[PDB]
Amino acid sequence: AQYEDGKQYTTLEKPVAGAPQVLEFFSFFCPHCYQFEEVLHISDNVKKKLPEGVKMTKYHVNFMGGDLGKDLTQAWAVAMALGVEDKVTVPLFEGVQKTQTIRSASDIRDVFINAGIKGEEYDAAWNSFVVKSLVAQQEKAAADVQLRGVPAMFVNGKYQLNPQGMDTSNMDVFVQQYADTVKYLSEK
Amino acid sequence: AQYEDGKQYTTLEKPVAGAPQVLEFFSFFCPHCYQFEEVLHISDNVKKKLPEGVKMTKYHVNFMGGDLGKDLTQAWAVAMALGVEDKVTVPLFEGVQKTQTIRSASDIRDVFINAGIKGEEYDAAWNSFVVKSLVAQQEKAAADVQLRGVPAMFVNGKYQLNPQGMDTSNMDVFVQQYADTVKYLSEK
Repeated sequence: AQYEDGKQYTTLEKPVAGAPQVLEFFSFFCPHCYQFEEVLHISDNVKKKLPEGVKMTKYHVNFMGGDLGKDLTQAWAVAMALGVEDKVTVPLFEGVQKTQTIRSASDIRDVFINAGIKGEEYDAAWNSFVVKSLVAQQEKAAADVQLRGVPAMFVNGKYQLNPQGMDTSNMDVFVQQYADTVKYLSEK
Repeated sequence: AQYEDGKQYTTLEKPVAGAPQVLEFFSFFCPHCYQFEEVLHISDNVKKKLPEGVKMTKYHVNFMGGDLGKDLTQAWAVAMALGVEDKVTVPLFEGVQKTQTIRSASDIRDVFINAGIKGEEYDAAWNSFVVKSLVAQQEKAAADVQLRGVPAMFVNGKYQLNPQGMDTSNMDVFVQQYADTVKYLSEK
């Protein structure tokens, strides 16, 4: 409905150049990101309200989970390259945070194999040039907006969402407000 | 020379007389504290490696979260007086960091009642002087060590763990390295 800069969103002094239309950052170690995905379905609700020709991009960050977070960023690149994001997102969140079955990189491989991906294919993707590019692209994107925390969502590389300034008293209302704000800004 | 001052631990320039053997400080607002607790299980692992008769004390701090921060230090004192720590640690961490449904002192009270503590029993403890002394004790302890950040762990009032000098590629190895250092310092 009604939008106020500094309230439901903020503006970047340095508006990132070829930033994706809608860009989301997260970490598999991030508790609130897990809430966003499994309970609220923030990305799905945003997607439903996005106008024609607006795509969403989701990137993983290295700054949580120490050395393992970096491997998770590479595994996220593999998921995108193989297009199995929807098959592995929740299993990876659960593996790191719930069942705690992911304690090293080898455990990540097992999640993919369990989803029906051949190990040879995973290993080849992992060491691919497409994947090294995706990894660098992800790290660059985070650098560009000087990201310091997750979850985070940016629109046109110009605006940053601010759930802090949104009505969180009712979660169904909150989710729609977040989606409407993304829509409002994308057409701005 | 396998364990060095400045490496896996630091020696207090001002030792603390009568300080608990193993003293840990945390905050429900602190992110690495959520990691340390819910994913790494640092306390449990450290506990599993201590000699007999070596007791562990965990205290909450005031310096994060402002108003709610102090309310949580009082709530922790209530958990300690009632002996329900294991019942509320997880929902408090999740309430504050994952769902972000903990916004006032009544929200904290809801977690306890949901955990099985009777309202009358919680309210009585909340207002007690026993809880007041427990709050003072936590504050005095942070002051004795000039605590400026969390998570933190001190041994024999003389040393402070320094997890910065340990590999994080494997969580299990990190956890055992941390636990072995504590054991070492406790018998040092």
